[PDB]
Amino acid sequence: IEEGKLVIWINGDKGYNGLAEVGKKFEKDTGIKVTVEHPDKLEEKFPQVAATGDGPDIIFWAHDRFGGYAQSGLLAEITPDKAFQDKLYPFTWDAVRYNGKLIAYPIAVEALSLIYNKDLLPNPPKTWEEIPALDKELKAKGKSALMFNLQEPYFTWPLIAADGGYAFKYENGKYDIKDVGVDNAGAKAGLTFLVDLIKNKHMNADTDYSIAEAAFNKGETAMTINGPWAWSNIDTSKVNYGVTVLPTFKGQPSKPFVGVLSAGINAASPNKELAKEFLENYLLTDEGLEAVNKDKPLGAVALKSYEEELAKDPRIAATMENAQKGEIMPNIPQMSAFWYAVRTAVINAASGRQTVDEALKDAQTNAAAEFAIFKKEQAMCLEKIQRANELMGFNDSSPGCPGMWDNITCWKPAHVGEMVLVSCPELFRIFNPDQDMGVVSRNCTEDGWSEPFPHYFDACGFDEYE
Ligand SMILES: OC[C@H]1O[C@H](O[C@H]2[C@H](O)[C@@H](O)[C@@H](O)O[C@@H]2CO)[C@H](O)[C@@H](O)[C@@H]1O
Repeated sequence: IEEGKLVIWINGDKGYNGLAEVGKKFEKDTGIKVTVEHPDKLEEKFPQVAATGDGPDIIFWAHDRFGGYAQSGLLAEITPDKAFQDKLYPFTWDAVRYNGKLIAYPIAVEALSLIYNKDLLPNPPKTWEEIPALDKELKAKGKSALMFNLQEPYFTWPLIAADGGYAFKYENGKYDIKDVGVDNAGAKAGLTFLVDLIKNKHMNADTDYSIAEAAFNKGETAMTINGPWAWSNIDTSKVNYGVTVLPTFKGQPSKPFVGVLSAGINAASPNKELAKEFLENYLLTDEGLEAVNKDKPLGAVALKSYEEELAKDPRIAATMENAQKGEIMPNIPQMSAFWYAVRTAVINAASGRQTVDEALKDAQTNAAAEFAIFKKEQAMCLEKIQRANELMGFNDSSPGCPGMWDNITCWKPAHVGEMVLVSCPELFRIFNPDQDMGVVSRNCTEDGWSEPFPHYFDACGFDEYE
């Protein structure tokens, strides 16, 4: 944003108040102010606003998004000295290395665990297969066995990958974009098992993060699946909780993705030197990380000295046990297509819009082949919005709802009270050869843009011509 000031974005689930405390120490010593914000959907927001030169100076996200940011050139190469590099674990530096260059500072290693209420379930299940019978028993006490976020595929991935699902195949040191493991026997069985839990009313398809959290933290469900950041709210709730290895599926460990929370510096920030100093000399210290960790736990931190200090925490131990059974996320630019593909597949199979076999058949192609469409359409969208904003100027107009790219298609700026129609985008043709007949709308209201009507898959994904 502005010279002589640091703006930082970080997810609203993380220790942002803790990070702001490090910010306050920074400005006390340097005179240079630090504002920490937690925009919704910042990982997508970032490439849009950072592409126009207006991001934060620093963005925090798991490392999987950073190769895409790097490729788009939205990230400054970082310059830590040999002394500093030695203070963090090699494995965490690898997570932020892209085409041979370091593109962010690693902060902490995250993996999902099984979090369970010890009073409801003193001996938690070792197997996913045991869960339906546990739920039946608990429901007779007005309690349920398990609730977790079903809207974000990050949370369902451990079960999909358990019996052999994978994202991109890694062989001979590189990811093969064409070899996507979301549609093999293991992945199918995993997603089928999830869909059966919903069918049998052990879970509801619409369950999201805040719903699952609220249910666990009020003592209503015996288990959830969540990361280290969630432990602080559970502490506040006084639930007697344990954090443990995820259940097995078909005898195999669940295989969560491992993320390294990382901090990248905007390539357009004028304050790259200030950004460096904050990250290297304030945040990545025992004291900086303690401040953040005490707000919302980070997991296993990248800084060796502090990771050693924390290592006996049994909840971190469980985290590390689940991470060892899991796999590091790729950081390749195509991970954005992978996550689109699998989120679509899980939401569709869970809601009955597609069968599991069709959902996954399509996701395998979409993970491999959709990124180029996304990139083309995103770039065309930014151009259309620029043109539209210019014409609003020429017409003495102002946008009721701003022009935006929503990862699927382009919405021109609109007046309050105006509906906008767009053609179904080419993206949906894999589902529907007649997607070119489809139309999707949004309404520009006093409360901003409405959600798409119909929902995108309903509008665009079912072949409407037999
Ligand atoms: O569900 C897809 C989503 O998964 C990961 O995001 C995680 C993030 O890594 C965690 O730190 C925590 O914030 O929860 C997120 C899931 O809601 C990937 O990092 C992300 O790029 C992907 O879209």
